[PDB]
Amino acid sequence: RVLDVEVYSSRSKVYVAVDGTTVLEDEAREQGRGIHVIVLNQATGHVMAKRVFDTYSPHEDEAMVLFLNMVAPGRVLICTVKDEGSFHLKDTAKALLRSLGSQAGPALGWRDTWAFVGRKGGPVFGEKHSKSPALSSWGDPVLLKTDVPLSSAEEAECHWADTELNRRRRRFCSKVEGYGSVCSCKDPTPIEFSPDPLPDNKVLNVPVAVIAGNRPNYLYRMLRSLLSAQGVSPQMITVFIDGYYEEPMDVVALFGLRGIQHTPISIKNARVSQHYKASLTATFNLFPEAKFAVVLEEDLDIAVDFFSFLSQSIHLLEEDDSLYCISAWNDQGYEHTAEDPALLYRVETMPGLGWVLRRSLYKEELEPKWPTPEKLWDWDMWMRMPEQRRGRECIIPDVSRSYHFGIKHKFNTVPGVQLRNVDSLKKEAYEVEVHRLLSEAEVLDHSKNPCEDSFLPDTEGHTYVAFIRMEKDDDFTTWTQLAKCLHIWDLDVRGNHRGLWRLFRKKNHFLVVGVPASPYSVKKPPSVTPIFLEP
Repeated sequence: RVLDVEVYSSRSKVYVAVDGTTVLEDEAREQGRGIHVIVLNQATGHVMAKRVFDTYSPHEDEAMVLFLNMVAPGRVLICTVKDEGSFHLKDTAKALLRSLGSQAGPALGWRDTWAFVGRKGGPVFGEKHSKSPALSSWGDPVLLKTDVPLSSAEEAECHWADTELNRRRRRFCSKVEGYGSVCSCKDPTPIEFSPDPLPDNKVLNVPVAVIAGNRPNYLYRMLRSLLSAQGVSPQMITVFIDGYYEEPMDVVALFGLRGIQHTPISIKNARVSQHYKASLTATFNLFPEAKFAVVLEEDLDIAVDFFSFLSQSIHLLEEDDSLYCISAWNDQGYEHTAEDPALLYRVETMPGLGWVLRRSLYKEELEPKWPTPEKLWDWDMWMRMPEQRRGRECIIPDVSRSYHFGIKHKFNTVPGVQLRNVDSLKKEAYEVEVHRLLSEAEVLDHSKNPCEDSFLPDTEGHTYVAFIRMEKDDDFTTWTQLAKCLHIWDLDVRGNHRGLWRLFRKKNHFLVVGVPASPYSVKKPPSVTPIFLEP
């Protein structure tokens, strides 16, 4: 029939009511400033999104404009100001509100109150406004009460061909708003992907555990890239959500994936750690014959050859018990220090960020001693500790096959890279390969300054070696400072194998050895005195 809509704009309180149900109320004293936005379905009046943009603060207006362009035309838009929404409201945002039929939106001023109910693409249903009389005053509070007539059930839905991909789309698009082209009537965005297959895929029956919280926009972005990776089996993917939030799971449903909701046992990083334990146990129970599990976080972009990389390297894990894991992530692999998308390293850490867990390691070693919910310990910090890692290493690529967007790291886009010399990553073979690399490496002059380009001969394709001061296995004094000035990862030590770091500078491979601590101190000529840097 007709919706009776109330929208209240005020210095200290904002609310919206639909047919007597208050679907928004905010009186918080330090939160909720700015332009609140509620989007209704124009045939039922259910809310499909709630937002608030603090346009008193810089750049929040751009986020508002963006969200609004992602709302399908036809939906009821509801705007109400709390306290102040004009100071950083730029002209682009004012222009869009004008385009939606608002007259007082585009002229909004300091501490004005403003309430608006309009359908995207006209007409407007109602508007109220109060101008502040003084810089130290607010506009009078303002209550807009208006009827919005409901659309037919048919005029509110896109009419797509009844492919039942499009049923999944419609189930999503009639509930959730703000996702843009995935719900556009003409030219909808694919929610199904045809990634090139992966011949002889040794990762085919390995479950993918997607670790998710309450950031459905992140999940949406990650899932698309995962499902675009050559070699994905969608039915092997399980999205584990820590909590019963609907919108993350509607996103799971949109792609037709399996999702598990989990009651959080809190708090802080203890809550995250217990979610990981719950998810890894569930993964191995859902797949009782699985020998490994891929662990992915919702804030990663998955490289197109992610499963190609895993498939070529997985046999290292089953064949070499001194390996802890395979990770897609190279902590030191920035765009200027990574180059070869086919090169692999061994590192004495556990990088996470797209990694492979051996079942036996989890069921036999890690699960029985997993930190109890009382410990505020990071799960990954805990697995890197000595009694968990027990000396083992992880396989990483020089060019990462994941990208962390969770808010300049090198991210591989080349399809189907054949990895070079995989079997020389086994424990003994890698040592031979390290020796063979240093016997061929051109020692640099160490009277130069390592932090500046002139330290390496302007060339490409060469492999160079430097030696730095490392008195004990604990002693990363020079390395840490070197890392800073090479503008690489610097905060904790990553990238070391028995006192060797491997990198690239100016497209030359660049070995670093800490002497005398490293067993590779042997390959240093006596003429050379190791470099030393200090804060």
